[PDB]
Amino acid sequence: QFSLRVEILPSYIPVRVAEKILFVGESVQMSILKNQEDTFAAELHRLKQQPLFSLVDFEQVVDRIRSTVAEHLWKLMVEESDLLGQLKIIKDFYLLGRGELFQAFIDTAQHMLKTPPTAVTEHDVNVAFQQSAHKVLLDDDNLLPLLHLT
Amino acid sequence: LDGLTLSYKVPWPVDIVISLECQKIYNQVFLLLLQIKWAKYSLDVLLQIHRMFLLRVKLMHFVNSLHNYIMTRILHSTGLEFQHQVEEAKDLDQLIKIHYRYLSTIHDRCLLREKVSFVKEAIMKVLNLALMFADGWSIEKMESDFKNCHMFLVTILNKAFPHLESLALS
Amino acid sequence: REIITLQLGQCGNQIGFEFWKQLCAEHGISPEGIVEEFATDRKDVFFYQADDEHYIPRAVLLDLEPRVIHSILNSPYAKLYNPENIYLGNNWASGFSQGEKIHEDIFDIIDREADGSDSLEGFVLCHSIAGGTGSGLGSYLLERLNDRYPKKLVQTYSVFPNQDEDVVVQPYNSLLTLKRLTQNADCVVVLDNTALNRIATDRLHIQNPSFSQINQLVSTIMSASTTTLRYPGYMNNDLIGLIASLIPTPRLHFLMTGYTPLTTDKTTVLDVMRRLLQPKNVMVSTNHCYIAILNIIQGEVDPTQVHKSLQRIRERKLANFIPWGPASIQVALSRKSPYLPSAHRVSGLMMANHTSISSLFERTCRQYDKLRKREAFLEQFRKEDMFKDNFDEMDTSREIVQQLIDEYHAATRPDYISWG
Amino acid sequence: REIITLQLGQCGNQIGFEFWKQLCAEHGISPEGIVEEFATDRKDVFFYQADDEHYIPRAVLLDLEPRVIHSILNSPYAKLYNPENIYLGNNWASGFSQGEKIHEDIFDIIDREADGSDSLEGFVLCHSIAGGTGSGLGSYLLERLNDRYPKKLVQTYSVFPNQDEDVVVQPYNSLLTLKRLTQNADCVVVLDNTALNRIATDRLHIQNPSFSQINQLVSTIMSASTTTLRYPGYMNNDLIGLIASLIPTPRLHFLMTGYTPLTTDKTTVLDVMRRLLQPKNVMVSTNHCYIAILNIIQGEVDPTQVHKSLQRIRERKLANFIPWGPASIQVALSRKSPYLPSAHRVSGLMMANHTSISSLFERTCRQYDKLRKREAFLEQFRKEDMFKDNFDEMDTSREIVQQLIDEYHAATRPDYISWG
Repeated sequence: QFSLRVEILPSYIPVRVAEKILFVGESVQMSILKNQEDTFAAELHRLKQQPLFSLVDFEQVVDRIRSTVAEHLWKLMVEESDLLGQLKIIKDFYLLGRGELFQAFIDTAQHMLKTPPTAVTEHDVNVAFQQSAHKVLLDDDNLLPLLHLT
Repeated sequence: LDGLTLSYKVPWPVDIVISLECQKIYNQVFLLLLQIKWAKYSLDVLLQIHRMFLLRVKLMHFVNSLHNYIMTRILHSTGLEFQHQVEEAKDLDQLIKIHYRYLSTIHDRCLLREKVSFVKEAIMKVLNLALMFADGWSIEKMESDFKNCHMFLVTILNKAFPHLESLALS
Repeated sequence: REIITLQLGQCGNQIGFEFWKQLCAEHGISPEGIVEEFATDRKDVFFYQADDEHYIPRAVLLDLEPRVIHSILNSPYAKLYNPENIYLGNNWASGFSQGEKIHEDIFDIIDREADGSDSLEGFVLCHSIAGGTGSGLGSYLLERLNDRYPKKLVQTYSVFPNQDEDVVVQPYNSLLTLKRLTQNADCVVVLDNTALNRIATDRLHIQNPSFSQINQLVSTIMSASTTTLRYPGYMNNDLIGLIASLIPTPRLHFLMTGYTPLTTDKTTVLDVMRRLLQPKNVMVSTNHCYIAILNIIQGEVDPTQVHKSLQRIRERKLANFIPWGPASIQVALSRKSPYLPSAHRVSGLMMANHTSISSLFERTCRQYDKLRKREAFLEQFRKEDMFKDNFDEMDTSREIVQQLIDEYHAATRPDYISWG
Repeated sequence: REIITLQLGQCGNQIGFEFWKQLCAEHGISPEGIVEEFATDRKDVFFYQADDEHYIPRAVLLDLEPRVIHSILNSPYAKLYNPENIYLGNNWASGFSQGEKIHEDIFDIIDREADGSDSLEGFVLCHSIAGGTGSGLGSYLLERLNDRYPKKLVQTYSVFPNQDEDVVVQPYNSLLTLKRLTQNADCVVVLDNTALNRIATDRLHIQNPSFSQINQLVSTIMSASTTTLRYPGYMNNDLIGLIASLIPTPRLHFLMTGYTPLTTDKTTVLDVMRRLLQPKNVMVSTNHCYIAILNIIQGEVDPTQVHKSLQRIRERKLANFIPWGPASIQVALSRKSPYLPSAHRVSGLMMANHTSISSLFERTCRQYDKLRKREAFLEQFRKEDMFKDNFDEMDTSREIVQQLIDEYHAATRPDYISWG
């Protein structure tokens, strides 16, 4: 329900600057809450007093607010909710980065994945994948309830 | 066989929380728990002749496993959560909400509300075996019913909602 | 429900002394029997509670040609055990014949505590197999107690002597005791001096003062075997309810021990149930199999993990059993006490019916069979010969214990449906 | 899956002792088998996991007339290897005849660890060719293991003795071993005492204490040959999938070694492959050609460079091969461990099937042929002559190893598509 309307967009305002407007809006809807709300208001209040529309000032002020919101949202994501561990788990199981487990799962569950599909086969391949997870005994805590077979 | 209605006295500053329809739910879980304690103690107080002992362990394990399911797995998990939830009460109304969200889920995990004549009646009719076998102290006609009713219980419960697999092993 | 301990013999009085002292420290009790100054625990089950300050335990001490009972008397704890009930050879027959003459007064000592107490669950015997004065007298007292109390039950905390094999009549003495126990004991918990000694050499450097230090190991087992009755709980607060799953048949009533932190001086329940099934933690020295296994854990135990842990033990299969029973391993939980060290915060014990104790019975039967062929120590003392001229109670005991060995291996067989 | 190692003989027990010590230091293991405070690795294949994290190797130590095995026992690491499986002449026939009488108990020692494992994968033997007690017993055990485990595989880390040629019956002993290995070993990795000694004189000034220092070279090869199995990831996780590329014929299963930093006390992948193909880094002493080449690198290796490196080595043509097979060199990658020195940050090894090892086989065949015409050491000992009166197992071994030599040179020929 939040998107550009290209037909209503004024022609002197380009699409790129409005994309930056969209990004800062979607981010603040979804920061570092250091209250430049009134100072950027004081920037935008000053920009209201100017008679004549200048684009490069309008580009400069939104890209200032564009970078400040994206510099935080990086820092919150990569450090508090570390992405490097998440991308490792994706490669380990979607892209077969775990070789001992996925070879043992093919070895242990060979016949029951060979057999044709039917509504009860789903629980059977999950407990064998769960057995395959403990067949390769390397097992920490949780790591497992974020993945299942469908 | 199913009576013994229990009540208690509540003062007015507590009367709004422990309501009158609350006592009945507590009495319900009390009645079913007493029947489980009955079967468990009735097969315990005593100590093809010794062939009765095979049926004894084959039934005593089942009733003991059901008791170990209900009390430990339900009547102690949600209670341990419930104390840690009532110690952070900050409001008149959400105390009623956190209490009712203990009652209406402990009445669902212990299968007593719905699916009674579909699942719960099987546990009842096999508790009747723990009565009948306890009195006599026909033997071959007991295992033909017992293997059938136990396999009926597993082949009815096999539809598993997901928490019944904690007892589905046996 | 209260229990009265019939500690008898020198070794049995030693282990009963240490067991009651451990429970004095574990409960809120001082050495005088007066309440501890710091003091949830129900002390009524093992200690007679009065408005008298001395909470006197229900301890029956029997002395026969007493030496160590005087050492028991000159203790700071002598005012604790005061039910005023201590009454004045190395052969089984000498101990039996000495017990027969004083049976009425020691039984009146039994009667007085049975009258004073509310309801007596059972009589606990700190029995010493082949213990000189302890054996013989313990067998005779065991034979009297079931006749006088037929509804009631008798447990035996038997310290079965294996010291790498001094008593030259030790297989004869032990042989007669095991017949009396197999017919006249409802339950027996077995312990081995060699196994406790090997555990002593494992955990410490103690070799020469073996008995004095093994007393503490025996007392840890004896305390933790009754903790679930001692401290209030949702289940297993009665002994006959606790020991019911372990004994599936009246003949095989012998129970093995083990303790997960043998060096109990965090750990999850998966790990402690796993450690319990390893043979180093076991304190006991053709296919063979358990008949029924039980475990009790005391400490900072999470309750959501226990079903996954039961499934993990089921997956790992560290305990192999194929009995005639369909019996399963059972999980139980208790509370660790306050005021004592909570070191090894999670700490556990097992009791189990296992067919390997038939080998330990067969060992002293083999020693007896060799000694019986040699007749090197028939003793021929006038007590021994005038008591048994026929010497056929040894043969009756041999056929009864041979029935027991065959019963154990028949329990291993698929056909305990046939008579063992 | 899990792999049980059958170290036998004095020299083989030395190298197995050192191999498990290097895996103790390399993995997170103490001399007592306990994990340490300082320490993601598939430990299970090479180490049994006990309850209290005592990672004990599945080592089977066989002693025959033991001297160095007592020296193995008085070590700080004696608690690390405790599966409790050590059971009590310089001729092959003496070793065989001594192994035959104790085969049942040493095989029960095999059976117990086979029961302990979930799935068994292979038996890797620290075998000593012509090693007195080690030879003979190793060939007999090799013959028993494939019969009892027909689906299973056997690898042999043979230390093939070349000491510039004391054992006067060494060609006879080695000759019999090679027949037993050619029919009854799925894989063999070959090592040479002269080649390791020349490398010792190259990298250091060590000449006289040759064996003690060459133990470390052998152990570096033995550890790095299994690193890709021991560590996680999808780089050849099991043994047999690695094995199949190295061995392309049932008869030719002998594998040569090499190590890029012989002085392992930055370097790119192009450099380490080019250094590896040179003959100084090789540890082994008509056209001749490889049949199949493989390499494994462990360290700070850039990933995008490896295809440029594979093409660059191919254009260099430092390794010349024209086999009947279409086989190519394959570059594999693994991770260097933490906690140990990361000196020579990039460091690698090769395993390959080469026809040059047939010359080293032919050398001891030539020594045997000369000794067999002379009959100077038939030994004529009553063990030797009563064991082989015909002395025809040497002639069967000669015709089998001559088939092996002819098969190697036929693999050099363009028509090993036909019979060798």
